[PDB]
Amino acid sequence: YDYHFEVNGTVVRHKNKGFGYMERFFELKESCDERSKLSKKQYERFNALFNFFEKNGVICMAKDAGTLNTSIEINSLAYHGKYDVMKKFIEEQSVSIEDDYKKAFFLACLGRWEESYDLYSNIILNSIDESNGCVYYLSQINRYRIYQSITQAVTQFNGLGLLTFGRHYKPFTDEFLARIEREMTNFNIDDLFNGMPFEFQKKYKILEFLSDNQFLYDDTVKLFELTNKVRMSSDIVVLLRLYDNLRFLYENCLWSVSFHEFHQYIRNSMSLLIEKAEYERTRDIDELGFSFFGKKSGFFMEYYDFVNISRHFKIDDIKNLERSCSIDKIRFGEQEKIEEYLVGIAEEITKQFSANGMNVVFYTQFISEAKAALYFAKYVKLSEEGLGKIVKALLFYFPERDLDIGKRYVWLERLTKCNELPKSIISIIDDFLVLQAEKHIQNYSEVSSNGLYSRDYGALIKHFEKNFISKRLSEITLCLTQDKQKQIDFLFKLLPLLSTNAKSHLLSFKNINDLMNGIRIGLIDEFTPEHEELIIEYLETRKVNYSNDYMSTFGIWYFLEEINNSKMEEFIGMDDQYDFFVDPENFDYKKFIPSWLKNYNDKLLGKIAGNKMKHHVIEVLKERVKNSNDKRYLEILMNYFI
Amino acid sequence: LDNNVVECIKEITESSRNGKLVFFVGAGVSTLSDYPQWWRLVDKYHEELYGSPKKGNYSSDEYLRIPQIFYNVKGEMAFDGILKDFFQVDKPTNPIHDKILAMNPAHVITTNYDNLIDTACRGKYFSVISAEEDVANATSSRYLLKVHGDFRKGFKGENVVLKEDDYLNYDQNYPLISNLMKTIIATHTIVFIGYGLGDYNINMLLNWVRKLQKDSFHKPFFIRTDPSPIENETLIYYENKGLRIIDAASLIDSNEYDYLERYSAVMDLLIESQENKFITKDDEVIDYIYGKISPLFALQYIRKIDLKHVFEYDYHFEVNGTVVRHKNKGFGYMERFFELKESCDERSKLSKKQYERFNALFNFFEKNGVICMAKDAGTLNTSIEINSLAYHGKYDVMKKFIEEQSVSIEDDYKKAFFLACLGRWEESYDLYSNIILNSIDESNGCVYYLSQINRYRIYQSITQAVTQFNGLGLLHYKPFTDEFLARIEREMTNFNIDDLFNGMPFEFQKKYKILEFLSDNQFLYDDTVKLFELTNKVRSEMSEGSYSFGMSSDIVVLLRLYDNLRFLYENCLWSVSFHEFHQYIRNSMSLLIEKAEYERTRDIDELGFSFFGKKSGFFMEYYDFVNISRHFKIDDIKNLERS
Amino acid sequence: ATHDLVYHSKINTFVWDVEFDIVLSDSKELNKCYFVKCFNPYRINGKCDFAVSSIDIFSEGKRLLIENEFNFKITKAVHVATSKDVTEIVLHLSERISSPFPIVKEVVYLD
Repeated sequence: YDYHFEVNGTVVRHKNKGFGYMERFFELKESCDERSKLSKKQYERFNALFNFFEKNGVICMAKDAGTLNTSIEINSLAYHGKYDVMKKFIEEQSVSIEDDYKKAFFLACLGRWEESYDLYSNIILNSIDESNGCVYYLSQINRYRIYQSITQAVTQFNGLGLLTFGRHYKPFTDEFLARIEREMTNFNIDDLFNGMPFEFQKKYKILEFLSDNQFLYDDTVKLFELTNKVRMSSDIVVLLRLYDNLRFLYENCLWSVSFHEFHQYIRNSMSLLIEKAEYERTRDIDELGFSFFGKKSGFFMEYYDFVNISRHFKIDDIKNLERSCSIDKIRFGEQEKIEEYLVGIAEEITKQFSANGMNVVFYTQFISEAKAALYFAKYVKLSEEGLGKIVKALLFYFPERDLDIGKRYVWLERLTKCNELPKSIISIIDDFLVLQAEKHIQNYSEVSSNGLYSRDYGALIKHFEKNFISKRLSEITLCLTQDKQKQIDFLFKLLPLLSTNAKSHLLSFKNINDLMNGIRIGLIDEFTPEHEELIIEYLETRKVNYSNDYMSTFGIWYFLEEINNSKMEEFIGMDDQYDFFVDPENFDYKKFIPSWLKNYNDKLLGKIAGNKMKHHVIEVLKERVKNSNDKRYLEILMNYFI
Repeated sequence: LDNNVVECIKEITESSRNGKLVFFVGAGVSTLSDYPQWWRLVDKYHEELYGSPKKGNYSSDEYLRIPQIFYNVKGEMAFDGILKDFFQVDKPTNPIHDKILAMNPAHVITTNYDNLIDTACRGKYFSVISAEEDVANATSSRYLLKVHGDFRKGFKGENVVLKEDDYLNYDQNYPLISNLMKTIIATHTIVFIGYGLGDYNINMLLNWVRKLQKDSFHKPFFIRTDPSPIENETLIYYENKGLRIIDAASLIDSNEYDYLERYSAVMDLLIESQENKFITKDDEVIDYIYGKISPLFALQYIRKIDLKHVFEYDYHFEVNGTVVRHKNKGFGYMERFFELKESCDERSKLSKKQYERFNALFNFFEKNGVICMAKDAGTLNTSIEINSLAYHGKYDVMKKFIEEQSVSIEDDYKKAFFLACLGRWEESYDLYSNIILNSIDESNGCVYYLSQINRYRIYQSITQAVTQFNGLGLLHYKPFTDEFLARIEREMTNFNIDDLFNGMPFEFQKKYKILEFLSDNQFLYDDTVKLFELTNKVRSEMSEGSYSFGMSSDIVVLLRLYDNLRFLYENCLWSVSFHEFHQYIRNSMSLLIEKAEYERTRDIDELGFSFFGKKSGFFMEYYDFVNISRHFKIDDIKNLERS
Repeated sequence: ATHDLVYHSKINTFVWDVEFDIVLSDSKELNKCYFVKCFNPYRINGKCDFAVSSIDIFSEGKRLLIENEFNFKITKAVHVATSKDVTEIVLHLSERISSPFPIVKEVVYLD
């Protein structure tokens, strides 16, 4: 406690009551005439200390401050996820014990926990001499952590989640589990530091907290400051402390980076930082000026922040970040390095799927990062080649058991929002849907969770490319027969993409139920007079009959100016919805209630917004908002009716 | 099993958990690894000296007389050559070595001259002492005391006690090692292994322990592994001489030529019983619960969460008052205790002292609000009540309470807290010093620790106030005696707060385990992480517009809040002074107010479920109001008014 | 126990832990089945465009093809987790709302 070392790279005297050795040292390093008064051994010791302080980013006192660069960089290969480099470095022969330690950490990071444990045991056995316990000690810690992880995996893997092939293959054998339990039957880590030689305890006092089960309590507690609503900056100090912690944990090859506590700390820090930035921006724009502040948030985030977000965030946390602190108004950083990261992770997932030699633990530890990365890749401008590679990896080589058709449709649609659709990805999507048609050949059925299917893809293509024609589907459907029905069903589900000849050919392959089924998916897009006559007959049958909601769709259809018939005025008398959708001028609005208002889509609400019953709906929305502060009612009022 | 054996096992386990176990490893353990015994060398010397062997004339003294004759006749080089020839082999370690190391002994004293017990430590660091100069360069605080001169320095015969003359001049040759052995034996708890009941070393040690006073030693344990079950008279005589004997025989039984199985059975029994707590009927359950609870009686109130630390993660404790089995494999004392609490009839099956201790435990659990388990939990109602005068804010009350003389040290501690919250920090420091000085007497020491922490806290408070509040708007009062500002400096200079708890009696570190968290910000992290997570969840429900018709999550937050405040105020602690606590309280209350405001308005509640019932509702009382007025700033109040 | 019940705002629906033994029209009796609703207001639909939320019905966890949507024959509701005939409340609540389907297992927010 002699000196306070502020995170920005400065020092200050705090409780030094003796000679100011820090000031003398920094004066000696500042000038050249200060040197040459010291012996050769002192000269080389000062040179080594200067090099160490340069590598550690310590500059000078706060009096001689001004424009501190504070540029961070981490040169640990495992951080950047260059897995091929770790794979090639593992097989290479190791020279010294430090290379063995780094190899053990790399093996642990790759899911080969067996070899990591054996290597740690061998390292502990070999090196016990000298005051280099700084390796030995750390080795023990890593080993213990690995063991903990191993047992946790077991009690999480063989206990639940039988969806994996077999009984999860039992990734670790039972004999090794018994040996693990035998070697660590009563190992206590809290007394590891005390038993080591007293000179080690004197020198390496700073490494004590590693043996504790919790060591991020101080930063997590200090995170409270960002919630201060009152009017260096605390964002700078918090972010720099986070970078310091990440650099220390990753550069020294410590396994404690793979625990839940660190992930929770990372998520809390990032979420609080983004919340503070957005709150400050919104308060400034509300108070200072509508566009004087520029309406752009000052929190720039870069490659390091993106990789941290990808690594340590789950899906729902990113969902919270986007719905509360929307990032579309946040500007990115260097897009090129982000593109390199994305192409690397896509290459990794492609290799993992293709080689078929998957490892369950690495599977679980990596696809979380993968899904986070692809989900967050929406906000980055990406070149055509990177887009093609990412789509190729995601559409085909992403395993079914984690990503289904519906969520893959989410990812792809979310990816191009700002990336557009050059010819390449339309070609690759056409290839994917052609392959899907091939696999439809039967006891086969697509599974989705969000109720979406492959047809959406074609619609999206038709949304972006109206004139595109898929020839391969035409070739498939020319040879198509009627023995197998599911394939032609998929063919009508992809009707617009086909050519006129294919459409005419399939038209030969197909009461009010038939018309309703065709119109639900939209095969008979037009309204032929025969269909209108069937409509009249069904309405007359209902009227002479006089409750599922099937006829209100017909009033909606007439409201869409798609039914050119004058007999809809004579079939009213039961439902207020039909009268409103056919004769709104004479309609009684006492029976009108806004429950159906939350069911129409953009086109219907836009059409009804400009139609002139507008005062009736405006007063209905007024009263509904007054009695209850429903988000949907106020939102629809603002976006459509104002 | 025999009751005395159970008692010995319990004492050995208790000593092992406290790091006060020392193993006296004999020569039979090294024999199990097929190490060449001494009698082989004796016979070889007999052969090389005379020319023929004879087993019949091999008494106890011959084992030392024959090598001495060989050394005195043939010389020294022949002795070293024979020793090198017969002791250069290397042998694998024993499972018994791993079993003894797995008990975590503080020191290991061995009379062997082998390397097996060393090469067995696997990843354990021991400072090996086998000579005279090695006791001065002890690099660590854990001793592997090879009493009889290991062969590390070489295979010469002058480095090990084998012949008779060396045994005669042992005290004159090895004073330091003998003194160290006797000190270790007097301090820690000794467990012998691999020794014959008639061996020379045991007899010498008994002769030495005879000279000691009748009391003032811990009777060493002797684990005997011999084919013949021991006799009653020999056992009683050796117990009278000062040993407690546990015999491997009469427990497992085997043939005459097998030795590994008996050692294995004894060590497996010890290791298995280490984690197990010997609980059979209700009396043991209540005794153990009282033993692990009673030190907490000094504090007025403790929060429910850190209870999970007292029981060593044996039972997850929820804020609402329910408990859930987490890492318990034994009798399940919580289940039986709850059954005893529910059923009045079974309370008559306990002895009077156990009945009184159970009554005290039940009262303590009722004050803490622990209700029952999760399955038996129905409609649980929790009241909020704090008995701190300073919390309510009737300053005349503790003014006229500090006016007069107190009656006990705890009363003085209350006076110190009241003075600290009354602004007279000088008198607060003076009376805290008076307390820590008037406390030379204590059966617990908790008051001493708490007073030291509070004194350091108020010291930092006055230092920060003096240093910062000088140009903040003061312009000068900063009123304190000039000598006082240097007295606090020189006095509270070397006093480090991180190592405070590490320097307290070994039982205090075992009983008041939770209080360590008071020395730092630790006592907030475990709760603030949950607060952040629940904040995120509640805001997600806020954004999606979902309405919950069951029980809301916010109650959990609320409970934690109140508990924290009570634990900080009923114990009269100055830690409520910092701004971290204020920020935490402010965040929790902002969350609660926002959630209540959102739950105030609904759409379908009236039409529909309203007939079934109505649980929704939120209310500010006295407590909420005082907390708002104390732990909030004006701008945040304006912000929440706007929101 | 109505803890499961979660009521939404943008769709005005219920989410329970129950299961339905629906009977289809024309005396077509069905086994246990359940509903799943997915809300998507940004769908770029075609000429047939009225609904924002897609409702799907699955029997035994398998997608059941829908041709005649005439399942106005009530059901016997069983609270899948605790297995209780919540059916009476099921009607109590379905007769009190205008939504065609009052209870779904969960609502998927694609928006």
